[PDB]
Amino acid sequence: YGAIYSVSGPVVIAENMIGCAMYELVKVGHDNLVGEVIRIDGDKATIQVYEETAGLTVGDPVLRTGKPLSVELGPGLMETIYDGIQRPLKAIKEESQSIYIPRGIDTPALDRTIKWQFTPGKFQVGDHISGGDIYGSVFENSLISSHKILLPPRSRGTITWIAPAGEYTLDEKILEVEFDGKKSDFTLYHTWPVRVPRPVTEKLSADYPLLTGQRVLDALFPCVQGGTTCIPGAFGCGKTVISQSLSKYSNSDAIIYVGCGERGNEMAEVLMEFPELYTEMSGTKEPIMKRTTLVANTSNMPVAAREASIYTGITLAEYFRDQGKNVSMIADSSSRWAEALREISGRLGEMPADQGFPAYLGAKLASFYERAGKAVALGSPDRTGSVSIVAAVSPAGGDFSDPVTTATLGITQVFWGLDKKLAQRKHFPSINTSVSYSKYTNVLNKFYDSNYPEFPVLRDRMKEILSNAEELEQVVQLVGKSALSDSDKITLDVATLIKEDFLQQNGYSTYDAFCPIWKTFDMMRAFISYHDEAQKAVANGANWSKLADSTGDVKHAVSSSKFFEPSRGEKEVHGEFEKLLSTMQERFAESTD
Amino acid sequence: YGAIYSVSGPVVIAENMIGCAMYELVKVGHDNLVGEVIRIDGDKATIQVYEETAGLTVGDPVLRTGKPLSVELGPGLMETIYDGIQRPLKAIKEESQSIYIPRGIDTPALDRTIKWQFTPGKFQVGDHISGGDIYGSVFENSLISSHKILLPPRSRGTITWIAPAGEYTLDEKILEVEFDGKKSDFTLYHTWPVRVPRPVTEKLSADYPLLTGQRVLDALFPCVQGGTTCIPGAFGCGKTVISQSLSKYSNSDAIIYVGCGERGNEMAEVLMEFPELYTEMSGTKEPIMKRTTLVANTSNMPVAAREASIYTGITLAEYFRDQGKNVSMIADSSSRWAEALREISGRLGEMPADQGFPAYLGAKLASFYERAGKAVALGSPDRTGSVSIVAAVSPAGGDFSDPVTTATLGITQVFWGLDKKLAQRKHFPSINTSVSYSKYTNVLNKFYDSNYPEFPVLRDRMKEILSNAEELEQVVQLVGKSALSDSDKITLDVATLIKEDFLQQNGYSTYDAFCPIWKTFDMMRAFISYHDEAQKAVANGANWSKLADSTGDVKHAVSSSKFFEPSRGEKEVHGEFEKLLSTMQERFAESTD
Amino acid sequence: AFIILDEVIKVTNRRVNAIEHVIIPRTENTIAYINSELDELDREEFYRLKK
Amino acid sequence: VFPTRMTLGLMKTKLKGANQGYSLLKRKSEALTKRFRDITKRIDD
Amino acid sequence: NTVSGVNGPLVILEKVKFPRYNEIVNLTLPDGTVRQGQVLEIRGDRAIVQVFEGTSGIDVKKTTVEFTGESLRIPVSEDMLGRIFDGSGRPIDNGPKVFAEDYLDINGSPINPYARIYPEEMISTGVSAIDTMNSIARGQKIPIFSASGLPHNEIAAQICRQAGLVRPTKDVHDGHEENFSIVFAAMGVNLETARFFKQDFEENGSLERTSLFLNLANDPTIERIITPRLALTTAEYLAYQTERHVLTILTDMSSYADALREVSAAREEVPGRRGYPGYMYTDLSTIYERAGRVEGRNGSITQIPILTMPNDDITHPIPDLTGYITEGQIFVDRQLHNKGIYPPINVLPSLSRLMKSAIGEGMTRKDHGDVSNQLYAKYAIGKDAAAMKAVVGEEALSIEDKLSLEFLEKFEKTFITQGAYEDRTVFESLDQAWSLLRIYPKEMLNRISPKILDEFY
Amino acid sequence: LTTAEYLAYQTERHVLTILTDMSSYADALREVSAAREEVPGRRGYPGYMYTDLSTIYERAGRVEGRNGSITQIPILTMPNDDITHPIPDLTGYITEGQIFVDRQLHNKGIYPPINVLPSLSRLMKSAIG
Amino acid sequence: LTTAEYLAYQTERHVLTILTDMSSYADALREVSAAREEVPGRRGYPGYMYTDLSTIYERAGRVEGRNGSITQIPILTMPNDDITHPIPDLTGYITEGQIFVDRQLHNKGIYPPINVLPSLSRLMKSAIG
Repeated sequence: YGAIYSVSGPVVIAENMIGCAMYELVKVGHDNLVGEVIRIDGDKATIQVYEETAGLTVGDPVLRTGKPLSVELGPGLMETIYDGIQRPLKAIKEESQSIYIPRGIDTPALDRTIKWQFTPGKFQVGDHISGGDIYGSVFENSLISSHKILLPPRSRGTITWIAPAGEYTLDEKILEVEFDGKKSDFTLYHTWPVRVPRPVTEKLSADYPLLTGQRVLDALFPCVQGGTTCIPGAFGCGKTVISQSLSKYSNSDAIIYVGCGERGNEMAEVLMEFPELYTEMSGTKEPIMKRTTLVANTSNMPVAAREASIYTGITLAEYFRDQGKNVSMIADSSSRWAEALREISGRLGEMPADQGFPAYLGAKLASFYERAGKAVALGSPDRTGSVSIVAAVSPAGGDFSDPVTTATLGITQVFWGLDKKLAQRKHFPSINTSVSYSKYTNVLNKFYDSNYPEFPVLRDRMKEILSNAEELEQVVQLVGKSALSDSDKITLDVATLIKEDFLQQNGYSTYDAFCPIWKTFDMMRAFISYHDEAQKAVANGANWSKLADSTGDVKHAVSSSKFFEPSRGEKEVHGEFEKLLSTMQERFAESTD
Repeated sequence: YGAIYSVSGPVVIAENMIGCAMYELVKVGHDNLVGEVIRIDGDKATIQVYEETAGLTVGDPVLRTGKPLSVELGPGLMETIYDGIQRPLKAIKEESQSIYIPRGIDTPALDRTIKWQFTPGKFQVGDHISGGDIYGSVFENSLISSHKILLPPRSRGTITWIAPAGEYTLDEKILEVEFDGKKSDFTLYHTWPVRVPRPVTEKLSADYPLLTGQRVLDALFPCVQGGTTCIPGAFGCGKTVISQSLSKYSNSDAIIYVGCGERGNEMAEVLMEFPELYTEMSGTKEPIMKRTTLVANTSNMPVAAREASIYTGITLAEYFRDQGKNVSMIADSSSRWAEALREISGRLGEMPADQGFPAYLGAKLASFYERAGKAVALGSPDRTGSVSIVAAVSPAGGDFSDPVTTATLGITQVFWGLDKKLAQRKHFPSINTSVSYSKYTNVLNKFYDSNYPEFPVLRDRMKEILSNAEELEQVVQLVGKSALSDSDKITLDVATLIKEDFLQQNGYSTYDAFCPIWKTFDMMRAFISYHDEAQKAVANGANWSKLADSTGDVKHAVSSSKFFEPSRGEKEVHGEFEKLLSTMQERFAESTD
Repeated sequence: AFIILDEVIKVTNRRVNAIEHVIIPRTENTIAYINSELDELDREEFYRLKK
Repeated sequence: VFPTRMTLGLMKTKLKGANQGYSLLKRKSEALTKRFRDITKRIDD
Repeated sequence: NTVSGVNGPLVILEKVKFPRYNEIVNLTLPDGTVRQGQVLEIRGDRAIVQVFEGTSGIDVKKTTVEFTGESLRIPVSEDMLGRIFDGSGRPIDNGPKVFAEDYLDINGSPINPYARIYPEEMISTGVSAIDTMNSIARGQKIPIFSASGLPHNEIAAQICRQAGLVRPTKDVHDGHEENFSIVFAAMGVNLETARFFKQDFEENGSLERTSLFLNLANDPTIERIITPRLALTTAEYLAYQTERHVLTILTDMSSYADALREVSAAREEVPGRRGYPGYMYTDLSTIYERAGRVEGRNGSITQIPILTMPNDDITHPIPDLTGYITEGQIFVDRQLHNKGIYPPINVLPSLSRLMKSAIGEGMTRKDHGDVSNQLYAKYAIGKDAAAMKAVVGEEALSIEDKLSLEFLEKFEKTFITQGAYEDRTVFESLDQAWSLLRIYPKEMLNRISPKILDEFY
Repeated sequence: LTTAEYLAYQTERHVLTILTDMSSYADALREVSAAREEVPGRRGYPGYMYTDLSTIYERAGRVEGRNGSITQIPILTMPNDDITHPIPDLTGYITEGQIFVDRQLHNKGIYPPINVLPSLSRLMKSAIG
Repeated sequence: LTTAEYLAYQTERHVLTILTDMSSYADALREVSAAREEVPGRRGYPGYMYTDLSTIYERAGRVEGRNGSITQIPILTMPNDDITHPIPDLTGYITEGQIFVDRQLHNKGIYPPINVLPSLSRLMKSAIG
């Protein structure tokens, strides 16, 4: 196509461009290094080349791939480790006999020797078809058909060719659409631009009720799907531990893990551990890995691939959203994504802005979160899917005043703190009601209120007990315990319980590993029930010391609920709690008298 | 003519120019937009077109006026509201059917529909004449001539003919002056460029008070006619309030109010407000307004107007200053004028100075404050005049160390600080002795001593009460008031009263807003007598709490004093303040023993 | 000994509260104000050079 | 107003002075009130 | 001719010199897409354009132009009430087709017949926290200054649902005489935030009396700057023709400023301080001029823009420029939110320049202003005295000071705390203030005249 | 670093690589640019200072076959005792912990004077056996 | 300055030149170089601002004949108030010590308000006897 005129630093400039667009992916020289066209001046195009250009010359060919930087979303996406531009890491490990991909070596974005068994959907020859309609499916899980083959968006028409059931190659075709002559052939894989967001029927307020199987999110400030959540990190405060937990314990269809530009030691752990680990909702065949599609960039990987990373993962999630599945998007960390932008600008001589950080920053961080959300799925059946975004942020200048952490807290309606201290004490996660908020909370609890749980009333009363306690601790310090009443001492005890039961977890049992909505509900019901009677009884002529000696057996039982099965009363409504109400009432008669 | 080469933003480049100064006025297109030639690059002169643009064809004629940007100096500018590019706003309301100026329009700078009354001078036939001589006068006011018509500077000769007394038009010629053949015929109005300061015979040292009308300003650090003032903002300044005060109370003959690219509401408040309030010496023809001429601009109104505002206003001031009239020139706000230079420097592409604010800000600003001052009037007659420049400034950096504030602070003579905490409590305008100075105070205080006041002694005692209060206030906050003694306890208390009573001049009265030189003196005297008596009384054996309790009612009476009108007793020196002296003395005997 | 102990603890209690509330946040806010101006002098220069 | 060009270094040490004082003085306070309490019960008896 | 290059959102066109300034051109892409753009710069046989649609994907000789020959104007109509738009004036929820009865160009200066007589009537939302301390006149602009970790969205929502219930009550007092309409422009906000605003207008029954313009952040940065301006051109039309008080809510200002900044570091102009534009002031000024009474003198445009500090300071370039242009600010604080106070609007440095003007005596008391002066002083001193109480204990805390401590608590939990359906009136606010203020002696209450004080303690 | 990757892969040896001084390497990187159209970031140090650090960092980790390894300890000198200095901050984010050595202990006359007060190894448990 | 040098050299006089205001002199230098090829350094001040100051400062010192001298007193107002601002910082280096006037003394009500704590002249002892 083009010819190289000049190569200056990492940047290659190439002449004889009469048809390079400014988002196009090109392979530069004969070394086929990856590059993308930033700017065009005249017939000369400016390309930032992301992969080492030592060996590259001037007068060499520039061959376009014919499309922008894109990701291919095809079948065979589960039980694979990718890069952020998407090229199988795993296939390079076998073939090159080198773990990482070195300069000048490239592979197709997915394996292509693989063949899949395609079953038809609900279409037939000569019927009209539209975007998001299920044209067939492929299994990849023995739980779900992960890859529903949908008609491509930006494509509609009448279908001249429907292939039947049978096994086909990725290269091989199965569909032809007639839409102003032959529109093209289609294959199992479809292409999609990273920075362009998929079209959907409509997006709705995040309110869809599902757990992450971690109780403390739900209980303290309702966990949201279709949410946006920021979490502060510092790369040894136990953030990485909760991310692997958050991925396992969930009951969502898939989890997409994005290591934006991480240590690489943390990426190594997710590759290996997740197939060792077992589903909390049953399934074999490499359990966690089978539900997970893994994008892994370490911090040393091309600045383009790290930059693309967050976009590429969210694209896979949005597509699946359109399929009518609920996907969880877990990204660590947007501070590394931000940093990469700074690198590119600086290499071009594009002016950054505030705190040395790009001007491009605000609008980009915002563009990303809006892709995530609850939607009713694109296509004619109409289904509900959701994509929940959890992004870690961390200092980018050694301060929290960094543009990135402060910009994202503005966009998000959920903030959940994370502490070194609670992690050393073996509470994982580490969320406290002083370093958090969730404004999504009113809609969620409301949703919960319908199903059976008394959730809204219980939750407001929970926040208040932990708040009021903090204040009561400050008195213990200054004055001591000789200015506190039985009723204030009682507040402290209830608060200790709330903290113990919800916040502290570590995988003690396969009852901490997964918890349903019901067990969360029974725990708090028990704590409030004790609180009102106990305070009432000290008002009527009792003592905290008295309450303590008599309560004994029932009180230890509510503390230990977390080790025991919730399946005691029924099957997921806990019997250890249901009996407790009667005993606590009986307890109170004895206490007053 | 010119041909428009490029329109890039508000900066427009046109080829095929000739002449061209560097302040030459040009009209761009057939639309006739306001511009000025900034630079020349080659044959092509680069003009910033400061008027709005959404429909200017490239390749239209550009017409030179042949001359720099100027203002017309002559009769009927008084009691007239203009923008800085000199278009009668009042005329613009009638014609356009729009209050503000529409773009693509231009109209003459003085109404040419009216006739004015010429009365003879002091230069008859065959008297020699030289610029700034009073050729005659035109009455515009109902007690004074606001426009005494001068021969323009750098004109001289002997007068062949003076036309007799009568009414004429301002377009109409009434003079012939002979220098080197028929020099020209003259009209009532003459032009003068705003970028050329009008000459003066000699400058005189300032010595005659600017009566600011405000207690807090007279008392803490007084200003002088011929003065220079800087006021820093932060939007708790109360600039409109103090500007409105300056127009009414200041005893200057003329006041030129300049809107430098303001809110557009505030300029509207001061126009409407003047006819409702009354002059300080009787007269109605729209009272205050009859002595007030306005330059009014709004923020997204033509930038040429905004930029020209201080220059056009100060040239207006200089004209009246040569006539031998005392003038108070209020610039509000010059930091928006300086902002314009930031913008200019940006559009052109030239590199800036400190924090993006250009280096030419300091020198331009310094020329401006230097064209003001007290002087002996230009011409043979000899009169005395004044220009008092009062200029508000503001940060945009969230500190007081920013270029705009700093460059004014360098140059300014009188400084009236702004203390955000006091203003948060409301104390418009708010000052402490440590943030403010007047270098002029010494020479002013000797002048006030002649007048009646005990003024010198009161200036030293005022500084001293505030200065001691500041040091003690740190010790009270951190350590406790336990270390302090009862006399120093008093120091805080008397000083507090001065904060609330002086600084606060927003009021809901014109007695709580106008405090005459005499009213300001009595108040300060009464308050110091208290402090001295108070330190003694505790010294020979009395408490801060006990002392406070005995004065009690008498303390409330001094607080509420300010509300009471000044027109009673001898003049503003009331019997109300005189009796109060005796009651303090009596109280002193009680307090001690 | 008790009466004295009673007076001294009251003073030591005031000092902890004073350093915590006033002193430390003043050091934070002043540091920050100066930081923001400072980084901009370095950055704008590079833009001036590039232009 | 405080110096713009490299105040950072002095101002950091001001913070370290302040910080050291909170911990140490709180230890000192903690200990005096712990004693105070012991005396209280003795004096009362 | 055809496209020579694109550098960022600037497009380098080679074309002739005949178009006018802000003349629309159309780019024919080979992708089956048309994109519109408007000339930012015209030069010797080339132009530099910012495209409203897309930001990338612009070619060289595959891409061609045809110039429209028509400068950028908004078809402003008055039967635009109840219709739903996006950030360009296309329907996204199938609101009625734009039509046309007049065309006005956007320049921040349509016909500009803004104020030379100031506002003096009063508008109340029933919020004491707002109204008393900041007396909103019928064409003043007072923004909401908030910061991250606050529910600025929720307060903007309080105004919108409670406005249009309070106003007919105010109609009788002669605070109003005419109907109210709300023109809501959202910039750069989330789907979730956008729906919230729409939910509030439905919920009340003012969906037919509101215009809603929705711009999202994932729509071009160039689309985002046109969104407040488009809303404002429309707003002026409603004011002119049907004489209504139009309240404009322009949220969020920081989003708008981020857009300007990308088109100033990608410009051949060097930007101002902290990488924020050198004509950033100007860009903001364009909105702000469009305030006050409009000809026929019974319509007006009143402005409350919503700012969230993205860096938690008034040090930042956005608050400092914003506050200079407007006439006051209404401040929201973090502390109050954390505690459980809603609305969490603090009153410590919230200020109204045109307070005096706004209060009257033919629809408000004259004592509104006098009593305001006391509240601002007393609260301000009281907040500072409390922090001081913490440090000193009771050894530099007086009897009088104890009374200031009580006034502070009570003000916080009553004056500032009211639910999002609670409606007050001005007379009630004054009465409740009078009571709190009552414990203070006569001597203490010294910034208000004896005549007033004695009648109402 | 290249020499080391060959000894570690082909003949399987555990290699400890000692690299001093990363601050001088960083300076060189800031130093080159004097006719380039490439602009630096904060304190005059690149916006792409990350990228350069990363480059050294990419050769460090387990080799394929994994009985050999390449183990890296880079040595960074604070010139002015500032932990908010751009060099340590970027590095610190990438690295699996950090070792802090302070002036105070050298002054008492302890040698080596490693205060283990803010020092951390994040995979501390993972190493031992 | 040139006239002072003529006074000091030809007729062996003690010349005192009082040169006010350096700050105004500094700005003037700064406004230029806005169209020169020569480029401005730190805080937008020219880098050869030092060179400009040094030309002014050069005529100062004992003349040959050693019966005349020129003593020079430059007057600097800090426009920002700090002493680390470019205008004072560079001057203090070329000169041998400094004399500090201060705002704080002025506030109490002192004249001439002179703080002596950062004020030191490092060639003071040797000259005097």
